[PDB]
Amino acid sequence: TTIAGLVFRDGVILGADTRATNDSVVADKSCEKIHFIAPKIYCCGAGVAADTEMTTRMAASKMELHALSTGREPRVATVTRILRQTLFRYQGHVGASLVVGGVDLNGPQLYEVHPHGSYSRLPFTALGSGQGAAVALLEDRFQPNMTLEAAQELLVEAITAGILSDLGSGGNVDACVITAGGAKLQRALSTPTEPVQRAGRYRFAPGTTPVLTREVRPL
Amino acid sequence: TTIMAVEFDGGVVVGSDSRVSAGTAVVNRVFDKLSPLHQRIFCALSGSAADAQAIADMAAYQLELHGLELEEPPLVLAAANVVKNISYKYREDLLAHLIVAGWDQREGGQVYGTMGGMLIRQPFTIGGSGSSYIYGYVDAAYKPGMTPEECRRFTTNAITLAMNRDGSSGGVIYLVTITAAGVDHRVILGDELPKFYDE
Amino acid sequence: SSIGTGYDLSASTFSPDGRVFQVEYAMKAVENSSTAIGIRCKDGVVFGVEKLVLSKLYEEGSNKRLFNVDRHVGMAVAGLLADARSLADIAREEASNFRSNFGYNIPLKHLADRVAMYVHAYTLYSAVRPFGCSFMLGSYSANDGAQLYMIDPSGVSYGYWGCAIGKARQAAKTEIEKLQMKEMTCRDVVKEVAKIIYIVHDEVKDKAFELELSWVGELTKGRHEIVPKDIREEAEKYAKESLK
Amino acid sequence: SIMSYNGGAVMAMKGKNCVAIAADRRFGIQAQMVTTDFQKIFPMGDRLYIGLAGLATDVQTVAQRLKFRLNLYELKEGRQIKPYTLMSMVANLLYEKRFGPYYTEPVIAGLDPKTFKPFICSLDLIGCPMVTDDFVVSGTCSEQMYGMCESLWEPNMDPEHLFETISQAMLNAVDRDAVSGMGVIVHVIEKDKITTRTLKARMD
Amino acid sequence: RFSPYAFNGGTVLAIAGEDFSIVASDTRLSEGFSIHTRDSPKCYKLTDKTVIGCSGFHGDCLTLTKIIEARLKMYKHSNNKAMTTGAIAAMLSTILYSRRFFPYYVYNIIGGLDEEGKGAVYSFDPVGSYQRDSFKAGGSASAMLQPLLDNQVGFKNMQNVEHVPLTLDRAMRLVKDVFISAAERDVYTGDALRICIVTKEGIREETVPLRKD
Amino acid sequence: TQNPMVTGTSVLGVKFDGGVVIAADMLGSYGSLARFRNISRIMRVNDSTMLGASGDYADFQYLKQVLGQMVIDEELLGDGHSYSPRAIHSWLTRAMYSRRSKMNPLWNTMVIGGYADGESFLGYVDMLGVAYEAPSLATGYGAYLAQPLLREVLEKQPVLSQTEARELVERCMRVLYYRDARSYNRFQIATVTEKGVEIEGPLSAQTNWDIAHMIS
Amino acid sequence: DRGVNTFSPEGRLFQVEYAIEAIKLGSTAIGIQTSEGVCLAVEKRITSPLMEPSSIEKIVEIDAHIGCAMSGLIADAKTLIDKARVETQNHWFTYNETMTVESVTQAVSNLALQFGEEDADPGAMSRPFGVALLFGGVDEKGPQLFHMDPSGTFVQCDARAIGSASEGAQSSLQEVYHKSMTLKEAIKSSLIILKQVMEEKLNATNIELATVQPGQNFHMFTKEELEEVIKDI
Amino acid sequence: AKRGYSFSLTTFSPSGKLVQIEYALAAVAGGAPSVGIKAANGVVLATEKKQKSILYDERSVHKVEPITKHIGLVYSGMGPDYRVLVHRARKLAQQYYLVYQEPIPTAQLVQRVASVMQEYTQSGGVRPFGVSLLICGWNEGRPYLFQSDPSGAYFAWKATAMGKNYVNGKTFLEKRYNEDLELEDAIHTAILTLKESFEGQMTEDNIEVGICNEAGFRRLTPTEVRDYLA
Amino acid sequence: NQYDNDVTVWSPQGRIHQIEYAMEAVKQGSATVGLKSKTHAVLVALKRAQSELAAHQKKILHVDNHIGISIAGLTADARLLCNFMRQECLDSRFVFDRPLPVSRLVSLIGSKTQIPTQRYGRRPYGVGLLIAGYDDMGPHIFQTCPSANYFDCRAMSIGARSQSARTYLERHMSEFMECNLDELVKHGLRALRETLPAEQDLTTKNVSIGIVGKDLEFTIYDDDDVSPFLDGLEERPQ
Ligand SMILES: [Cl-]
Ligand SMILES: [Cl-]
Ligand SMILES: [Cl-]
Ligand SMILES: [Cl-]
Ligand SMILES: [Cl-]
Ligand SMILES: [Cl-]
Ligand SMILES: [Cl-]
Ligand SMILES: [Cl-]
Ligand SMILES: [K+]
Ligand SMILES: [K+]
Ligand SMILES: [K+]
Ligand SMILES: [K+]
Repeated sequence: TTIAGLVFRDGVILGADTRATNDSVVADKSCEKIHFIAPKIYCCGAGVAADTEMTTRMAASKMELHALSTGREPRVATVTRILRQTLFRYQGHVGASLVVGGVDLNGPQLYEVHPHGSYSRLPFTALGSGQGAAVALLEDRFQPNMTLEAAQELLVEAITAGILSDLGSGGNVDACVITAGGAKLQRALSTPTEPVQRAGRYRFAPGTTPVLTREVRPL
Repeated sequence: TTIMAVEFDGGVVVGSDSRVSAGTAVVNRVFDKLSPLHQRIFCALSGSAADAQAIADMAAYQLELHGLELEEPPLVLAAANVVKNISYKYREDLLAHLIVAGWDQREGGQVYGTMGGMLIRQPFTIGGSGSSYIYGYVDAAYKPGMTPEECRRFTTNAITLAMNRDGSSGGVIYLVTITAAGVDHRVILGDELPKFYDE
Repeated sequence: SSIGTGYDLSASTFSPDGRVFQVEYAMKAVENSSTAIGIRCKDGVVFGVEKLVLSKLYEEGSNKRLFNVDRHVGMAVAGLLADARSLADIAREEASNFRSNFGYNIPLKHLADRVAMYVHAYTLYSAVRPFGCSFMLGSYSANDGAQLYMIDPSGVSYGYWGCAIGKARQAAKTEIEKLQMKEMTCRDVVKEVAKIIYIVHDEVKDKAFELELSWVGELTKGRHEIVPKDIREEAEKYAKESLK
Repeated sequence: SIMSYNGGAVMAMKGKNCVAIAADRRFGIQAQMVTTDFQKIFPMGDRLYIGLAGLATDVQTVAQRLKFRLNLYELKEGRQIKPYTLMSMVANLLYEKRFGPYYTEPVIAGLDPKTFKPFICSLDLIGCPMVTDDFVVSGTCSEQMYGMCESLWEPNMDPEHLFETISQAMLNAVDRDAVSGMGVIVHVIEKDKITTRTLKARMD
Repeated sequence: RFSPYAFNGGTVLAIAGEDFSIVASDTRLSEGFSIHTRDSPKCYKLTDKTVIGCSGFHGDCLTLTKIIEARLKMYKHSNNKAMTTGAIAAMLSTILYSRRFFPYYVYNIIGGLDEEGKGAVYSFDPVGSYQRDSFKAGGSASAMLQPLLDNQVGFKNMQNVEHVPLTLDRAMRLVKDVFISAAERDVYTGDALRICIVTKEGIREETVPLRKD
Repeated sequence: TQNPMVTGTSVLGVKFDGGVVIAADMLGSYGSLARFRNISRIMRVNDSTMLGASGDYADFQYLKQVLGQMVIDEELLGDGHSYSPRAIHSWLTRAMYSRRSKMNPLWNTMVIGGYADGESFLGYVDMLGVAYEAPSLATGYGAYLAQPLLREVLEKQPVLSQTEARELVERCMRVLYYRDARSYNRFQIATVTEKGVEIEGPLSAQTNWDIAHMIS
Repeated sequence: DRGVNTFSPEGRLFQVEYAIEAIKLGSTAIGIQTSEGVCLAVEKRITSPLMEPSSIEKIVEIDAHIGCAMSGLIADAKTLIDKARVETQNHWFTYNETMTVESVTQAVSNLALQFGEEDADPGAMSRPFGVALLFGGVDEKGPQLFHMDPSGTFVQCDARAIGSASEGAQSSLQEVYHKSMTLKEAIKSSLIILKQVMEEKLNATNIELATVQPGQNFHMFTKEELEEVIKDI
Repeated sequence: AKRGYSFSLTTFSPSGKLVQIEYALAAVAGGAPSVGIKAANGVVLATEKKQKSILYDERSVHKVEPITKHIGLVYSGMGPDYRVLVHRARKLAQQYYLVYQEPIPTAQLVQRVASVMQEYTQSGGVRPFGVSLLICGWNEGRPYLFQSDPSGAYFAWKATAMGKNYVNGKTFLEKRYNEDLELEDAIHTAILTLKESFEGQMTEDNIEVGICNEAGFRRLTPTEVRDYLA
Repeated sequence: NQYDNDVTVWSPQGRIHQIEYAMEAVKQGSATVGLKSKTHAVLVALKRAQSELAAHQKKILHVDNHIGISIAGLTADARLLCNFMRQECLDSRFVFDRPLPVSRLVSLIGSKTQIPTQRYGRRPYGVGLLIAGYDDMGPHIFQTCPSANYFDCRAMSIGARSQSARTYLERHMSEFMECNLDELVKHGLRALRETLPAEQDLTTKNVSIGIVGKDLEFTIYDDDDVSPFLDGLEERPQ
C-alpha cells in the first residue's frame, strides 16, 4: 500500500493505490483507501485493512456527531487528536497508519498518525509499504506553495512510483483534492496498467459438467 | 534523539533535534520535540514517540487545571512532579524521558530530569540516544553563569556534535528561551549549524 | 425562620422561598457551640478558643479544638466536634495529596477551596446530611504572607483579617474591629485574643472554661504549633486584669 | 495453519441478472475425512446466501449467530435484508472478535430484494469487506480458485453458462487441494427460481 | 527477570521426650557466599508450651512468624484460652496451604507438649503436609542430622541394645553432637547453636558456640 | 519495578558508643555509565532514625516521600509518640515483602541507623523482605569488600568512639572506590546521636596510586 | 414509617424489641445445668393428630458434645443452627478440636444485629431473627448452658426457660433449683414444670428430651426411654 | 457521595392510569405550539420560537434540530428534556450507521427513541420526559412523519399539531390538509396552522421551520422564512 | 416527632435526636468506673443478672496486652467495636512491632463512629466505652460515646446512676496521682458502690475489675480473683 499527502497553496491533496493483498496474493484490485471523515476532511489508510476501515468510520461518525452538536465545520486538528488517543489506548494492536488532510478556518493541514498513537504535522508525507518511493519523489520535487495542477501531478507521480516499485502496491491511483471551496474526490485519477484483453475463450457448452443431483425452487 | 536543557539567571534554554527514525529509516526529519506544558513551562521529548506525546498532553492538561485552581502560573517544580508521577506510575508500560524546564516567579529558571521516574534538578541536562556522545563535551565546555547567548551556543554546539555522531539524531536544531518576558522560539538550519572536525 | 413537616427533612428538597433548611439547621449547631476565634496579624495568624469544661474529671488538654492539618496549616473548629474531626481528617488527606502530586506545601486558599467542595457535597442529597460545624484555616509563609480562611456548613469559604464562630460571634467581631491587626505583631495579638475570649465568655450561663491558643507565623518559622504555657498565662493574666 | 485444520473451499460468481455460489462438501480433520455431506452454504433468506470456509466450528457458529441477528433485523425492520446490509452485519459480527477471531472467511452471494441487482462479496476473518463485479473466493485453495476464475469468467453470463463456468472453476481447483473435495454443491440464484446442484466431483 | 525467593540457609531440629521437647537451630543467616549476620536464631516462642523453628527464605520466615503471632491472639480472644501445640500445628498446615500456588519457601518444625504433658514434635514441608513424630530435622543440613538420630533415638540397625528411654541429658548431647558434625561439613551451618527446651516450667534457652568459617 | 534504571551502589553502616554512622557515595549509575555524580542516597527519617539505600533511585525517592509523609502525619498529632528506629525497620520490612509478594518489587537494599533509649540501632532491609540486625552493615559489593574490614576491627575492638567509627568508614570508602566499578569518589556521612541526625556535605576519600610504578 | 436501624426514645432498637415479642408466641423450652450434665426439654405443640410426631425438631444436634433448644419462629432458627454447625466443622478443620459451648454461642451472637437496608449487600439481612436459643453442652469447663436472644446478648445459665410461658416456668425453676441437683432430678423437674405451663397433657410423643453429660455424647431420647422418665410423673 | 433511588416514581393508580405520564402530557400540552405535515414529495416541520423579548439573540439556540443527513426534530414541552432526546437520537442514528452502513429508517429511529422514553416511566428515581417529539425523515424515496410522547408510544401521521391549541390545530388540518401536496405548499399550511395559535405578529425571527426531502434535511434560513410570510 | 427517625435529619434546634436516643442506651446499662494513677489504670464495673438463675453479664473485655475496655449499652455494638479495636491493635503490632498508642486508637474510634451518623439508613453505635491503657505517655483513661466524640479523662463513670460515682471521683481526683495500686482499686470500688441502692452492696459475683499499668499487662479478675480487693473494706456510710 502506497499513500501520500501533499500541501499546496489552495489546499491539500491525498493519494492512494487500489491494491489489497491477502497473504502474498492479490484479493482486491479496486479498493478505496481514501476515507470520508468530514465533507472537507479525508484520511488515507494503510496497515490492517479492517483496522483502517473501522478506525476511520469511527472517527467519521464521531466527527459528524461533533459537527452536529457544535453546528460548525469540524477541525482537522480535532480529528487527529481523536485518532491518536483511541489508537494509543490499544498500544499499536490496531494496525492503522493514516494520512489525514483537511481544510479549516485555520487553513489546509496535513497530519500523519501511527498505530501506536504518535502523530506529526508536515507539508508532505507518505506511509505504507511503498512509502520509500513516494517520499523520494516528494523530497525530490516538492516546492512550497505549489499550484494545484503541479501538486496533482507530483502526487500522482509519487504514488505511481510506489505502484511499480512495490509488490504490495498496485492498481490505479486515487486522488482527493481539498480546497476551501470544495473537496473533489477523483477515483481512478490515473491508471498505469490496463490489461482487459484475453486471447482464449474458455466457455463451456451446457452439459459438459456432470451433475448427480438437481433441485429447483420456484419463486 | 538529542535533547538538552540549560539554566541561566533570567530563565532557561531548551534544545532539541528534528529527527524521528524507525530503525534505519527516518520518518520525520523535521520534528519539534519541544512541547509546552504551560505558558512558561516547556518539556523536551525522548523515547517512544507515542508514549512521549501521550505524557506531554496529559501533563499540559493537569497543569492547565492546576493553574486555574491556584489562579497562578504553575511552579516549574509542580510541572516536573506531574511528569515524574506519570512516568513512575507506568515505568514498565511507558518508555520516555522528558526534560522539563521553565520559569516561575518563586524560583526563577529551573531544569528538571525525570528519566526513569526520578526527580533531579541540574544546572543543565541532556537526554536521548545522542547524549552518550556528548557527556565528555558538556563536562569540559560548561562554565557557571553563562549569559542567555552563551547558553544557546552551548546547547546548539553539544546537540550539533551529537547529531553528527548519532545515527538516530539529525535534522535541524530547535531552540527555545524562557524568560520572565516571554518565549523565544528559533530554529537552526544545516547551513547555520556549527562546524568542527568532521573526518 | 423555619418551615415544618415537609420542606426541612431532606437536603435534596428546596423550600417554597428557595431555602435549604437542613443546611440552616446544621448552621444552628455551630451557633450553639462555644466561641472560636482567629485573626490575621502583620507576621502570621493567631487562633483562640473557649473550651467549656463539662466536668472537672476531664484532662487539661482534652477535646482539642485546635488541629494540625498540615505542618504549616492550622484548624480552629466550632460545632459538632465529631464532624469537626472528620473534616480535619479530610483536610489532612487533601494537603497530603497535593504534596504527593505537586511536591510542595499546599497554598491555604486552595486547601480551603478543596475542603469546601467536600462540605458542599453533603448539602445536595437525601442520602447524607450536611456537616454540623464551621472551621477556620490559617497559615504563614514568606511568599504568600499571612492568610486566614473560614468555611461554614453550606460550603462557603472567604478570606479574613478577623473572624469568629460560635455562641457570641457578634460580640467577638465588634471587639476585633477595634484592633489594628494590619500593623500588629502576632506576639501582641495573642494578648488581645485572650481578652476577647474572656469578654465573650458568659460566666453566669456557662459554668467554666479553658483557653486554647495557636501559633502560625514568623516566630514559629512558618510552622503551626501551640502557644507555650509561659506566653499563654501572660495573656490570661492580661485578660483577667483588663476586664475591669 | 489454523485455517488448514478443516480446509474447505467457497466461491461466488456474477452474471446477467443472476449470481452463483458453490462450496465443497468435505468435513475432515487433518489426516482423515469424516463426512461427505457437510454444509457450508447457508440461506440468509430467499435470494440471498452465505458461504463459509475455514474452521468447521466457527463456520457453524458464525452461521448460527448471524441468523440470530438476521431474524431480529427482519422482525424489527419490516423488510427483508439488503445484500450490502448483510455484508456490514457480518463485518460487525467478525470485528467484535478482533483479538480472538472466528477462523472463517465468509462469502455473500445474492440478488437485491426489490431492485433485482446482483451482489457478491467476501470478507476477512476479522471482517473486512471486499466487493467485486466478477468473483470472490475463500478457502485453503485460494490460489487455485483465483487461477481458474481469472481465466474462465466473462462479463455477461446467462444462468445456463454461469453454472458451467463456476462448476469447472470449483471442480479443478478442488482437485489440486488435498483438504477440499468429496463433492461440490452449486446454487444458481435467479429472480424466478433457485437451482441447487451437486456435481460428479472426485471422491479421493 | 526477577526471583521472589532467596536461600538463606539454616537448619532446625526437634526431639520429643516424656515431659520435654527440644527445638534447636544454628544462628547463621547467609546469602550466596556471604554471611548476613552471625546472630540470627531460628527458634521462636509462641506460648509457654510451644516453640517454632523456621528455616529457608528469611523473608517468608519473618512474615509467617508474625502471622502466627497475630493468629494466636485472634484465637485467645475468641476462645478464652491459649492455643494448644496440636492446634498450632493444625493451623500452620492451613496457612501454608493457602499459598499452594505461591508457597512459602520455609521448613517449619513445631516442638512442645500435648494436653497430657508429654512431648510433641510436628514436622512440616513448604506446602503444609505434617505429622507427629519423635524426632525430625529440617533445613540445609537435615540430611546430616537425621541418620544419627535414627540410629541412637530410634535404635535402628542394632541387635542386642536394651532400648533405653530417652532422657533430657542424652537428647541435649545428641542435639549438640549432630550440629557440631553438620557445622564441619555444611557451609551454611555454623557460628552458634541455640537450644530451646520446652518443659512444664516453661521455655529455657541455651547457647553453644560453633565453627565461624 | 521489573528492570531498575538508575541505581546506587553499596551503603555502609556501623554503630559506635552513643550512636550510629552511615555512609553512601553520591552516585546514580545508568548501567555502567556514571550519570549523576552528585545525588543524595541518604535521608533523615526523623531525629532518631536515618536511612541509606542501594538499588533503583526512583524507588528510593518514592520510599523517601512515603516515609517523609508518615513522619509529617505523626508530628501533626503531637501525642508524645514518635516512630522508633525499630518501627521504621519493621514497617520497611513489611513494605518490601508486600511489594515482593505482588511480583512488583521496590528494587532497593536498605541500611537503617538509629539511636533511641541510650541504645544504638542498625537494621538491614532487602528487596525480598530479608531483615535483621548487625553491629556492622554493608550492601552490594560492600558485603564482599567493606564488611570483612568492619568485622575484623569490631572483633578486636567491639566498642568504638565516634572518631574511630568515622576513620573506619573513610577507610572503607577508599577500598570501595578502588574495587567497585560502579562507585565514585564523592560521598556523604550521616550520624545519629543524642543530638539527632547530621548529614555532612561532599567528601572525598584520600587515594594513593603509587602502585602504578611497581610494574617494572 | 421508619427504618430497621432506628432507635427508640427509650434507647432500644424497635425491630429487636419486636423480635423479643415474637418469642412470647413460641412454645416453651427449658434447660437445666447439672454438675453431672445438661438436660434440654421442649413442647412440640401438636396442631393435628395427622401431623407426624418426630417431624418437629425443636431440639437439635450441633456437635457430639453440644445440643440446642429453640423457641419462636422455627424457620429463622434453622438458618442459625446450620451456621452454628458450619462454624463447629470449620473450627474442627482448622484447629483439630471441638469448640467450647461459649465460643459456639458467641459465633451465633455475631450474626445478631447484622441487618439493614442501605449501605448493605444484595443478600444482606433485612430484619433480626425471631428466635431465642438454649445452647447446652459439655466442654473442658464442665457442663454448661447458655441463653441467647435477638439482641445478641448471651449469658450462662444454671437453669433457664424461654417461650410463651417464660415467667411461669422461671419462677418454678427458681424455687426448685439446687446447684447440687442430680441429673435424675434435673429431667424430673423439667417434666414437672412443663405440664404445669402447657395447654395440653404430657405424652411420650408430645415432647422432646435431650441429655449431654461428661461421659456419653448428646443423646436424643427414644419413645421407650421417655416412658421410663414419665413413669416417675 | 451519592446513590440513586431504585424505586419507580410512576405507579398505577386505582383507576388504572399512570398519573405521572398524564402529568407529563400536561407539560407538552402547555408548551409552545408545533406542527408537522407529510406532503407527498417531502416533510415540513414548524414551531413557535417567540422568546417574548427583544433582548434574546434569536440566532443562538434552535428548536428545529437535525439528527442526521435525512432526519429532523421538533418538540412541544420542555427545552432541557428535548435536548437529551436529541443527543440520544443522534447517537442512535450513528450506532445504526456504524453497524449497517445505511441511513437509518425513520420508523427505526422513532422506535429506538421511544424506547428511551419508556425507560423513564419505569426506572427508579426518575420522572418521565415532559416532551412530545415530531420526527421527520426520508428513506426508500418516501416521506415519513412520526410522533413520540412521554408514554413511550409512537404514532405515524400525515399531518398533526401539538402544544398550545393542539385540538384546534388538528381540526384545522383535518379541513385544510389534503394528500398529494407539494413541499412548498406544505410550508404555507404549516405556517397557517401556526398562525391559528400565535398571538402577535409573525416575523422570520418569531418562528422556526425545517424541511426534509430527497436532498436531505435542512433548517430554512431567516431569508427563506420571510418569503413565505407573504 | 419527625426529626428523630433518621441520623441524616437535623432538628430545627440544631441537634440530631437519633444520636441522643443512642446515648440513652448507655445510661440504661449497669454502671462502670475508670480511674488512673501515675503508674496504673484501673477499670471497675458492675456485673448484672436478669434473673438469679442466670449468670452475670461480661462487662470488661480484652483488646490488647496494654489496652482494656469496659462496656455500657448494646452487647452486639460493644462486641463490634471491641473487634475493631482488636484488629487495629493487631495491625499496629504486625506492621510496626510496637503497641498502638492509646491516643491514636481512640481517634480511630472517633473516625469510625462518625461515619454511620452521617449516612442514611445507618445508625449510631449504641454503646459507650471506658478505655484503660498504658504506653509511652503513661496510663490513660478514655471515654467514647454513641456520638463520635471522645474524652481524655482523669477518672470517669458511665451507665445507670453513674452521677453518684462521678461526684465521688470529683472529690478525690487529687488523691489518685500518688495512690498505691491497692488504694486505687478501692477508690474505684467505692465509687461504683455509690451507684447501688442502700439495700445492696458489692459482692464477689457482681464485681469485675481490670488493671493495666507499668507493672503488668491487662488482666481481668472476676470471681475468686476479686475477693482480695473487696476484703479490707470501709463500711457503707450515710
Ligand atoms: Cl492490483
Ligand atoms: Cl550532564
Ligand atoms: Cl534519556
Ligand atoms: Cl492468615
Ligand atoms: Cl505482607
Ligand atoms: Cl427471650
Ligand atoms: Cl431505594
Ligand atoms: Cl450494659
Ligand atoms: K476513532
Ligand atoms: K518564614
Ligand atoms: K435492644
Ligand atoms: K422538634
